[PDB]
Order: sequence, then structure tokens, then C-alpha cells
Amino acid sequence: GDLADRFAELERRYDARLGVYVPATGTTAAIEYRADERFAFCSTFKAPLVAAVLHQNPLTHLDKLITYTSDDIRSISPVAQQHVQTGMTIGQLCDAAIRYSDGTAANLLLADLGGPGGGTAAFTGYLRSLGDTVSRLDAEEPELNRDPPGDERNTTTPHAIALVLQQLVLGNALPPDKRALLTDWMARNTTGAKRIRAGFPADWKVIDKTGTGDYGRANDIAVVWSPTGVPYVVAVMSDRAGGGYDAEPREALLAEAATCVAGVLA
Ligand SMILES: *C(=O)/C=C/N[C@@H](C(=O)O)C(C)(C)S(=O)O
Repeated sequence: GDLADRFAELERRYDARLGVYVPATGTTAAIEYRADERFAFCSTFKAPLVAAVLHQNPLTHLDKLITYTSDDIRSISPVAQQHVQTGMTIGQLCDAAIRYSDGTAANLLLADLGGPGGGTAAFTGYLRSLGDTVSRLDAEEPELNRDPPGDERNTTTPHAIALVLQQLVLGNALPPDKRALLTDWMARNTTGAKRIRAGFPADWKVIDKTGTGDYGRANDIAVVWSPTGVPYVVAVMSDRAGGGYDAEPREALLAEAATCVAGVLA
């Protein structure tokens, strides 16, 4: 048969555009579907953002206390809005940014990278350093989730983001100790149970970072491990450009796409 047909059938059924990339491995071919089309990052950028902060600092930096006010809560911040009085360490912010997709935490981590545009230029530079000539981040939370479909700002490609995550989690872009921190935060993500996780059998490990936004945007990037401990990177991205800015994102589309991918990999 042809996996591409079955992805196209998902697009028809969900009235959505779907993007998939699984890098080839020692024993498997790549899986690609619209893998070089652009899709908005949404909150999926927070995994490589945490990697950028890790990369650029000794681990003692994770204890640096960042202070902020209620006026800094400008996006959905489940953790940060309950710590305005005490503030949050860079480590706590990393934790929140990944595991709770904390917007304010992401904005504070961007500010930590520093430079023009509140850290957005710095973030894009980190991606360039990892060989990503495609992806760009141009806005903070929450604006980065809400560009129209035709806007290249704040976009990546399944192919590009997959190769970034491969390096970070399974490669040598980070030293082992920084890598383990990123891996753990993603492994204990709380937002992802209905996406790639829901497409893989329960004896597979899944670590992930979700993203959600306007025009029906639903993304998930994961690293999965087979029951024998063989790893693969899975990037799935979707949107519904024809359904209006308020089109409903479809978690089940990512879960079904992931099921298709598990069938190939198992
Ligand atoms: C991260 O992926 C997304 C954060 N926020 C978005 C979401 O759908 O959760 C929005 C579009 C609501 S954000 O307020 O722009």
C-alpha cells in the first residue's frame, strides 16, 4: 500500500492539512508527508527554547530567580500566574514551559536569551546553529500562535523541527546532563495525552511537547521508544486554513496520524 494515501484520507476526514516527519534510522526509512511545508510552531518551540537556555549557561543558572508581575501574564501561564509574588527560577520556568506549555515562562526564557526582539532573534539563531535554515521565531506569546496561514513568521517544517529534536534528545547538541534535563521535562509533559501518545501502544515510551493555535493548529513533537528501547523522532503538525481563524484544532487527527506511524514502526 501507500502511507501517503492514508495520510491524505485523514486530511479529507478531518478537513485539515497534515504534516509528518520521522527521520530514517539504522533500520528504518524516513516517514514524510508534506514534511517540507511550513506550519506554525505554536508552543512546540518551547522544547528547543529550553535547549537554547541550557546550551548557553552552566547548570547553576537553573537556580537563577526571575521576578515578574501580574502584568507580565499575557498568555496562558498555568504555573507562572501562581508565582508572581515569589518569582520562579530558570529551572522552574523550563519545567513550566515544557510540561504546562506556560506562555509567560517561555517569554521569560526568551528574555533570558536576550538581545533584540525580546529573545526571538536569539532563539532563531540557536536553530541556525543546529543546521536549521528554515525555522524562524518572530513574536512572543501569545501572538506567535495567531498569524494568518500565509505568514512565514513563527513557522517551521516537520522535517526541520524533527531534525532539531533528533539532535537535542538523541544527538550530541547538548552534553549528557543538559540532555537528560530536556528529556525528563518532555517525558513528564502534561499536555500531550491525546496526541502522539494516544497513537502509540502503552508499552512504548513517549516524550513530547504540544502546540496549539489559530486556524485549527494542532502540533505535537515527540521522541518515542519501542518496547525494546529503540528510539524514533515523530513530528506531527496540522491546521485547517480553510476553516477560519477559529477553526477547531483536532487532537484526534494527530492521534490517528501517530497510529499510522506506529503501524509502520512496530
Ligand atoms: C501553545 O501551543 C499555545 C498557546 N496558546 C494557544 C492555544 O490554543 O493554546 C492560543 C491560540 C489560545 S494563544 O492564547 O494565542
